[PDB]
Amino acid sequence: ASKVSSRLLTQDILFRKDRQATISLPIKLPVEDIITQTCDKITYGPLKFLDLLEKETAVLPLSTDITCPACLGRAVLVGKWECPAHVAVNESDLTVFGPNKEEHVPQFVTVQQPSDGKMQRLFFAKFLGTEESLAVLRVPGPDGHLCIQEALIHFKELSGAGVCSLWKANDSREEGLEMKQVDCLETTVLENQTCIATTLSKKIYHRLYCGERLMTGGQVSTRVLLTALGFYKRQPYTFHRVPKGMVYVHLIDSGSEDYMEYSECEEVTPGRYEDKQISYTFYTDLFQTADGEPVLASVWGTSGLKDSAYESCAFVIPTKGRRKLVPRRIMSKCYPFRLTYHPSTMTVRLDVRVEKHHGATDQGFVFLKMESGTYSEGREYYLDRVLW
Ligand SMILES: *[C@@H]1O[C@H](CO)[C@@H](O[C@@H]2O[C@H](CO)[C@@H](O)[C@H](O)[C@H]2NC(C)=O)[C@H](O)[C@H]1NC(C)=O
Repeated sequence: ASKVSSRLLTQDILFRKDRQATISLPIKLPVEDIITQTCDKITYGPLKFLDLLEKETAVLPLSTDITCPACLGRAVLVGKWECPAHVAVNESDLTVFGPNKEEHVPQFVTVQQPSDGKMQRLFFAKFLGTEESLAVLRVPGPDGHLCIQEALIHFKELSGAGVCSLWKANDSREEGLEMKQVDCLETTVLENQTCIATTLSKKIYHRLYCGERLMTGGQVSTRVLLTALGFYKRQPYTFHRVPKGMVYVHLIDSGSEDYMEYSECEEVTPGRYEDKQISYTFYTDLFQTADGEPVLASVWGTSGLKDSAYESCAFVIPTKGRRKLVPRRIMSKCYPFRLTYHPSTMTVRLDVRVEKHHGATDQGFVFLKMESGTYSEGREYYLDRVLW
């Protein structure tokens, strides 16, 4: 425990007053108020730039953590702009891009920070993409990076959960995000293709289960992004859907990880069937780690069959105060899932609503993650019923 780096990414689970609150565009609130009102969880990290294709470049994940890789979500990037006196960079020198949004000068606003009353210059952009998507910031010169004090990413998951990240220049967590240019190994697909490896390291004790068999665990969650930056090759006299300006493409890992190292899971996870639903229970000490702070529960599933029909819900579970240990649903209704906790026995119960048929052509999948600031538990469930 003592030997783990103290300079990695960390996260807080938050307890917002109004779980129906949303970000309004154009931005009219300071960053901290946006977080207060619309974030259910926040990850802290360092804002870093590399000199790439002749500008200072930052590459940020829309979500640092794995919950639902294929699920679509909406992200809002909000950055603080304040150039030192000696640096001569215009707001128009900053561009950003991300999924669903071409390279562009972001929209700028001025807001008043009610805390200290000070004025603040912010820029923002809205993206639509999966969890694995990226936001890329570009600014020129050697001093351009000094104008961006911090960047907030608010990722609204399919569940409605607000999963946020705050990247500050000179954040203490300097080992939490590392970026380095690497040689491109596969055949080029972009003009002026430039490959970057981004290693995300978070100090959090994570465990992954299938039912109640432990698949993997550790003190540090590590994720490596391999990203190609460059420009789409545009054929003469041809309309292309791909936008102009700089883009990115995801690259595959060098060593294929298309195997299951942990093959000891049952093909159908043990549970209690009631024909109307399957119920799973397990013991956890998670709520004893919470440090008086909430636990965030994210659950999603897919019946298989469908190419990309995902069901997702999220719950905030405070561990002190009114109705403590009672899950608060983040969106209005969660039809597929019910989550309940029995403090006396320290037992969670997950109910999965399912349809009638049961004995053929079924490959349902459910993932439940429950996390505090310092612990996370993921649990995979393999169904032989079709999910509602
Ligand atoms: C690689 O270097 C530069 C990249 O800056 C390429 O020139 C253009 O750069 C501007 C931005 O400064 C981009 O808007 C253009 O997209 C770049 N040109 C093209 C065709 O993409 C330069 O052309 C590239 N050099 C080589 C040999 O390909």
